[PDB]
Amino acid sequence: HMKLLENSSFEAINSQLTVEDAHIIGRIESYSCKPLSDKCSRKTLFYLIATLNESFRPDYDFSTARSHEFSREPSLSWVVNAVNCSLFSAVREDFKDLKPQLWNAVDEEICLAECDIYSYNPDLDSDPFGEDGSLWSFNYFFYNKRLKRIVFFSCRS
Repeated sequence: HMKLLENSSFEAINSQLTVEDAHIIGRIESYSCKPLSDKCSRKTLFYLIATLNESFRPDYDFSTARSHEFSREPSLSWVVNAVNCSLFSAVREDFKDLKPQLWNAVDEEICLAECDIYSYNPDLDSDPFGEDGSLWSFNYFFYNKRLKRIVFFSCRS
């Protein structure tokens, strides 16, 4: 399935994605994909679900997630804009220095111009995170099929 990869830059970014009413805003993680049988006709969906399961163990399971809870993102620019607006809102002036650090680290790990990008958007009746009063949330997957590698970026505030 998915194997967590070490990345010191991501560790540093994760340290800064905090407000420690102290709490963690989000987290960025890198995973290697393990080969699937060719008899699997929907390998991308399989990996997205496996990535959610690995990242959110033992809190939440996504094995019953529906295809329509996932989308392919047509535009890298749109995702960058969406993330930047959200994080600026949560981290404020401290995002100024974190912004380039974050995107540089992600690009070096996954090669953004080469990635297929996806999002997970839970159905309201199937939302594991519950009623946590957040104003926004995102769960993005940057999947480099050549590298067989996925960066998972999940935040809310």
